This record gives sequence, C-alpha cells and structure tokens, in this order.
Amino acid sequence: GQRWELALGRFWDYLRWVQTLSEQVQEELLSSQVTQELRALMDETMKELKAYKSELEEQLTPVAEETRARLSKELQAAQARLGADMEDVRGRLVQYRGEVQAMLGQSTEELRVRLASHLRKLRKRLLRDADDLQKRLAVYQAG
Repeated sequence: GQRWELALGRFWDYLRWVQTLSEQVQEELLSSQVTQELRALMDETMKELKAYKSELEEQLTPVAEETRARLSKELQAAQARLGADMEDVRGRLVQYRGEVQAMLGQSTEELRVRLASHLRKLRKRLLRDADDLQKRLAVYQAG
C-alpha cells in the first residue's frame, strides 16, 4: 500500500489490540500510553496523507477546473473526516481513563462492556471514511 495506508494499518493493528481490553491493555490505558501511541499513529497517518495528496497533484489529468476544484475540496473533506474519526477514538479512550480513575477499586466490567460497544461503532465510522477516502484518491488524478 501507500505510505499513508501503511500508517493507517498500524493504527488499525494497535486499535484491534486495544479492543481486546485485556489486563495488558488496561495497564496501558490507565497509564495514558494507549492514547499517546494513538496520537502518534494518527499524526503520522495525517502527515503521510497530506504529502501523498501533494505528490498526486504532480500527475493530474487536465479537467474542466470547476471539476478539479470540486474534487480537491471533496478530497480535503475526506481527509478531515479521517482525522476527526481517529481523534474520536482517542477521546473515547481518554474518557474511559478518567472514569476508571474516579471509581477507586470498584469493578470496571460494565464500563468495559460499554467501551467495547462504542469502540466497535467508532471503528465502523473510521473504516467507512477510510474506504471512501481511498476511492476518492484513486479517481483523483484521472479527475
């Protein structure tokens, strides 16, 4: 894949592990290591995506200009959606950390069930937006 796709792939691999919510995951969630790592992986994905779009603009098919503008704005919106989705994942995990830190030594099982359900929905959104972004990038040059 492209550099940005490999960066997103590392985000996916790390998130899949987090979604197991094992005791190893819990340790890294409560220390903030998980959200620092997701921030790093998100930032790298977005940096590579912006650089990729910039290089694609060196190999464009000429089109009506109105069309090129439309497609460029649609692509920028798709990039922004991806970044917002990754940040929503990270923010939901920050929320979980704060809730666990407020509850002394009480059982986190219900919190974990609710987190797992929510993360599944956030992953669905990130995945549909990533696939949409790849579709737009694939037809961007031909216009």
